[PDB]
Amino acid sequence: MDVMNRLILAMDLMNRDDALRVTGEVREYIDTVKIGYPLVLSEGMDIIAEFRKRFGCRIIADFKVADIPETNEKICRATFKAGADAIIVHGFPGADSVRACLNVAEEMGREVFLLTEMSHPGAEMFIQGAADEIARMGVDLGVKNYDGPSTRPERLSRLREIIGQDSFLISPGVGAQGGDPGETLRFADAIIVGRSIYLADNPAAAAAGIIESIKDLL
Amino acid sequence: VMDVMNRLILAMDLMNRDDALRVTGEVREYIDTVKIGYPLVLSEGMDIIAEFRKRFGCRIIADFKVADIPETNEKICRATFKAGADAIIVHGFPGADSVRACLNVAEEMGREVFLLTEMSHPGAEMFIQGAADEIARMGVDLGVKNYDGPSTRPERLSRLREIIGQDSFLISPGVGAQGGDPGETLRFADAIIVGRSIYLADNPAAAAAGIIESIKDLL
Ligand SMILES: O=c1cc(O)n([C@@H]2O[C@H](COP(=O)(O)O)[C@@H](O)[C@H]2O)c(=O)[nH]1
Ligand SMILES: O=c1cc(O)n([C@@H]2O[C@H](COP(=O)(O)O)[C@@H](O)[C@H]2O)c(=O)[nH]1
Repeated sequence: MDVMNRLILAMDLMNRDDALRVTGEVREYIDTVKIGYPLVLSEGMDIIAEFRKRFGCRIIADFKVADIPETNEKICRATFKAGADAIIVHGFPGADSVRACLNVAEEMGREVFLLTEMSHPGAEMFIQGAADEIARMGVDLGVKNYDGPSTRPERLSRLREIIGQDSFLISPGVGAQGGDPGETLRFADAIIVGRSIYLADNPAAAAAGIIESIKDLL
Repeated sequence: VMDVMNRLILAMDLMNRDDALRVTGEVREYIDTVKIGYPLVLSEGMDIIAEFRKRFGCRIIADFKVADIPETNEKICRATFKAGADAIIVHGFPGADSVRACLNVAEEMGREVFLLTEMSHPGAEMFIQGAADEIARMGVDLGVKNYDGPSTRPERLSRLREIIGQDSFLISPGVGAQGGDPGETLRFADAIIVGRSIYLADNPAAAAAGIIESIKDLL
């Protein structure tokens, strides 16, 4: 997956007008947008096609899929029908739940990203202790795309170690949550940035600035 | 606690508005509480909640298995309650701050949170099972009053009931299609959740009536 400027926009505004305007303002800097439930539950799944029509960006559906296999399959089908290129799935519910998502993705020509450790403080309670095992489970299942935390670079490095250099790794928690763009890109293929861009006075200048700070990383 | 008619909640996971409305309408005399999840919402929009309230006046539990960071959890809960959901189902495994975020929105908006502590499928044994007692205890410490736990593992469901106490409200899926028994589950749960056994039946009303007949002495 070739992500322009190694930068994925987390578009978590909850108003169609604002989301479209802000994404338009930063379009020259990105070609990959992560759309999650804040926007989808506010404006509907049709917003995905709207983004493809307006921006011709790739779309990652950040739906944190975390149900039983039967329901996961249905969620993946609905999501890919809406035009998402990829979907983010939790590993904590186990291998069968992940495999259900991999099956649908294969059937519809899409990608699954496995979320192995999360970036927020609460992740330390239960997820962190399972995270290495979840990553190994991903490897066992043939997962090639992973998602891990900018806010703990040593944990992100470990994730990279487990999955190897051939796997693709994206990482949220940059900016607002305290993660550093350049340090994160030591390990991740691409950084995910939400509030630092979409809540900025000037989103375009915010994106431009981030990219300036990592310019020697590409 | 919510007064669930016949201790039976419909898991409406059909993905077509026409079929979902037909089936729900057919069992309305037996069930006043409907669990709507992402299969239906991602297919038909959040306005499906509005349509169910307009058509049936049923209580709506939004089964969104909320499992994000606190800031995103807050946004999801706000959007969900804005749409008319009475309650939302939240994962505990992302930790206390993520759960608290949902509780805070529910409190502000006058709605309810159900904490999912453990799951019914085989994969739940890998990571969730080992954390479940602590996730449940965390819920109690946070003041969670409503819980969601698996019918397919009676011993686990019993332990969850112990942890949360008799005053807490507990709903339980995995009845029917996944092998859980209605009566046995209601030893511990306040209400059972049933999806496929009802919504894939040739006569969903007869399927619901049959389940209720089997637990008649427990009503
Ligand atoms: O561990 C994780 C996994 C996520 O998907 N996310 C998501 O990544 C984005 C982070 O956005 P922000 O840059 O505003 O903090 C949000 O959409 C959040 O839901 C995260 O923050 N931490
Ligand atoms: O542990 C759990 C938690 C759930 O929410 N569920 C949900 O409960 C319902 C079970 O439906 P069914 O009766 O068709 O097996 C589905 O909506 C599923 O997503 C579950 O099966 N197991």
